[PDB]
Amino acid sequence: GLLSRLRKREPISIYDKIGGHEAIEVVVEDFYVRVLADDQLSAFFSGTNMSRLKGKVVEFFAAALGGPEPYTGAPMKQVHQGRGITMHHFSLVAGHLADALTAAGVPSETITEILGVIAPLAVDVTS
Amino acid sequence: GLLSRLRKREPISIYDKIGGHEAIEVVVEDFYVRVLADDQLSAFFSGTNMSRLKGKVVEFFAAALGGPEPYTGAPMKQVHQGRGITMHHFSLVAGHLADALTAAGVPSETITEILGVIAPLAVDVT
Ligand code: HEM
Ligand code: HEM
Ligand SMILES: [C-]#N
Ligand SMILES: [C-]#N
Ligand code: NA
Repeated sequence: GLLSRLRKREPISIYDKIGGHEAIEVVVEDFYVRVLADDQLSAFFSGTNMSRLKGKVVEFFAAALGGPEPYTGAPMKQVHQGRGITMHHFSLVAGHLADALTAAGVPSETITEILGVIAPLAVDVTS
Repeated sequence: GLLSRLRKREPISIYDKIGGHEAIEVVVEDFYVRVLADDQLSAFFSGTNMSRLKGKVVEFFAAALGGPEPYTGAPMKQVHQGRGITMHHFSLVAGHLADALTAAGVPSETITEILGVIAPLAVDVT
């Protein structure tokens, strides 16, 4: 954990400073409340098992930010290919992520930092 | 609370200045009495959970006035989007808020200061 990494003189990851796996679980749950109540986005998840998705997305986000847990889901490009997702849709999703993070009390400088890991992903996500 | 924040040498916020979460609860309560009695605004709130709206609006105001807790609701543009709210409507709402702050005993200078935090939010709301 964070304690073990500190004794190895490893720098503190984004994962660690926001609160590890438990913090990410709570953010992702609020994230999807937001995304599904947005009628610009809801129709994308019409045939989606949401419990399974939040499972994979907690895994993906935790790995992207420095966590030790493996991502067990499918490649980003493969999943989002041909779903008609534009940059408008990506930006709206990204916006709900920032909103979720803000609501969990994450400092805004750290949120900007997370958006910087996330923004490049649009290349695989969008059409 | 305010006592904790003064021992951390945080300057006094509008939130703590006007009386904290409890004082804003009382203001927002009287605020929507004024809004729902105004014929120019009443119809927007037909079929809305007022209890739930109150909770979110207290949370918003508290955070806009420099309080300790994050706003956890929806952004101002998204929530008010597609509702046809005009500057005339926003101004009536801000006037009702000013009048509730007055009734609560908040000094004129601090209401003016609160309206300076609020007024810019019209870009999003309208
Ligand atoms: C912001 C960057 C994004 C990340 C990090 C992300 C992450 C993920 C992950 C981990 C999965 C699960 C893959 C699997 O099942 O193996 C997934 C699936 C999915 N994504 Fe995203 N995603 C992003 C953006 C978007 C956007 C912008 C949309 C459209 C608005 C979208 C729509 C979907 C849908 C509908 C599924 C599930 C399909 C299904 O199985 O029903 N994603 N995403
Ligand atoms: C003074 C600036 C204003 C602030 C700070 C404000 C704040 C808020 C907040 C926090 C919410 C709830 C967001 C959520 O559910 O997550 C909301 C919703 C709403 N507001 Fe405002 N608002 C303002 C001005 C106005 C104006 C001018 C109108 C119309 C005349 C209006 C009418 C509404 C309506 C109809 C809702 C939706 C309630 C529902 O969920 O059905 N607000 N507002
Ligand atoms: C993926 N949402
Ligand atoms: C909300 N008013
Ligand atoms: Na509409």
